Amino acid sequence: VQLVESGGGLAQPGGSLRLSCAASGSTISSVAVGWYRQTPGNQREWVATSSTSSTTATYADSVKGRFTISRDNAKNTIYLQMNSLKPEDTAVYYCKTGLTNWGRGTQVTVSSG
Amino acid sequence: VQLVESGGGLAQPGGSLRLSCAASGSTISSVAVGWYRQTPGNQREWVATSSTSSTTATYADSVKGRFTISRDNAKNTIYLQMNSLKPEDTAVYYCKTGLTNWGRGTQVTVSSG
Repeated sequence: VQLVESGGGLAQPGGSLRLSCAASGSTISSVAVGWYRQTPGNQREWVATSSTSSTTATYADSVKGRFTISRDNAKNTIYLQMNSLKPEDTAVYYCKTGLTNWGRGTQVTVSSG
Repeated sequence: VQLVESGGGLAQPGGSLRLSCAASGSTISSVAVGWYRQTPGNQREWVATSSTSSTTATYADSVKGRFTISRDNAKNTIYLQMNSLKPEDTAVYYCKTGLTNWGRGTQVTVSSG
């Protein structure tokens, strides 16, 4: 089971972006998948964890009410919907489970230009 | 402020569908938006309510862990992501706030063919 991030890009403050975490090798319908983020020279952080059958999704304090994790089982993909973007959301975003690599991640840049 | 539903269609059991609720006339970034559903000759039901700034999203018992509401503020749109579809999810789905009409709704058909 491997996970590939995409969908990151440039946004303005207040903007929206949806990140994708595409699974291969197995199905992620039943497993908790985490989103994490990091800026160079700073600590990696937890962002959110998807629901399971026995658990609801959870979110880091700084993103509560702004981000939403969702799944598309048919596409074997986990999303991170981002809204109300802030310059401090600028980071490389990674999806992972305890059994996967961190991955290449996807870069998000929230900028005034 | 008016809301238009789309994205409904045919799915197999276990399938996935994402419904869209597109707003016009105003922005829905700060307001709670509900999803509801109904089959002909049966009672309309509540399905889920979106988050606000002071409230987390909530879900009806029969859809918990299977559906997820999310927003795209840039598109002024609310989604209902559906997974693990069941024949009983067959219904016309409506989005609404206390200040809108029910709308034309969008039909979802979960079928064996």
